[PDB]
Amino acid sequence: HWGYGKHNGPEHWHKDFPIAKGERQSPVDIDTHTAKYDPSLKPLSVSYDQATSLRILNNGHAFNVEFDDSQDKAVLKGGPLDGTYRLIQFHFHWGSLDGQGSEHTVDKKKYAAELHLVHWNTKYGDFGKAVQQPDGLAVLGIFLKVGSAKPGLQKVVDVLDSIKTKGKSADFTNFDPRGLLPESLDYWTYPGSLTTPPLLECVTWIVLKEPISVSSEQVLKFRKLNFNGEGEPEELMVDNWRPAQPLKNRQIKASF
Ligand SMILES: NS(=O)(=O)c1ccc(C(=O)N2CCC(c3ccccc3)CC2)cc1
Ligand SMILES: [Zn+2]
Repeated sequence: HWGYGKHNGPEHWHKDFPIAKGERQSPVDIDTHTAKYDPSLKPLSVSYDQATSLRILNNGHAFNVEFDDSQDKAVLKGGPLDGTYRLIQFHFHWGSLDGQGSEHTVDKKKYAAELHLVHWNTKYGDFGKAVQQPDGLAVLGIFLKVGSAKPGLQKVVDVLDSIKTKGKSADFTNFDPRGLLPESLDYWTYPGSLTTPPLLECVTWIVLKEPISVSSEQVLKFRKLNFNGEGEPEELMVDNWRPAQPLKNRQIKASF
């Protein structure tokens, strides 16, 4: 199946998932000078005070911190969105080196990693039905640069030992996602897709202008994870990012 290796990586995905060459694929390069300020964009509304994390999972491509999305406990609204989107999970994409790792790029600049807080439009009933809709998902992207440590991320870093290989999971309750946010909520927004197969074009991307900083130690831990399952040859989980795709007939809007 698909992955990020030289033989099953992004350049191969189109064979099993032809939408890979679609009209609204993600990620994309964010040309800051070409993005247009849209004064009609409402302020983003992040309501995570009632968030309920349940567990963390190594799925073989990245690791997901899942939340209870059976109720409106942690929602995203406002901004370019119409309606209420529930947070279902967040994960990251990172590189083998600090100079790479993010999926989106800013004026071609690559960050060491990128956080994706995934939400689905409640009007669609569940995540599965939502990914089948043009406005089914809202993914909040947050760039990570290496510098000072991000205190709110350490709980995540310290649990990675428990889910080193594909398929492992561990309880991860009472984790507060608000600790992963930058001070500013200024953002860029554009219509796109999931950045991994099936690459469905069901995402409204909201990428924050301000990156958060994490320490070299924190990111190093990410790089000790495995793509493989226990008892299989060790393949470090690194560079699990898709490169920038053609913007085509789309325009990136800025909230600032
Ligand atoms: N990187 S990202 O764009 O943020 C992103 C976000 C979420 C997922 C994700 O969970 N998968 C697995 C489940 C699959 C699916 C679920 C239900 C019905 C059909 C398909 C969609 C993709 C992948 C990439
Ligand atoms: Zn992602």
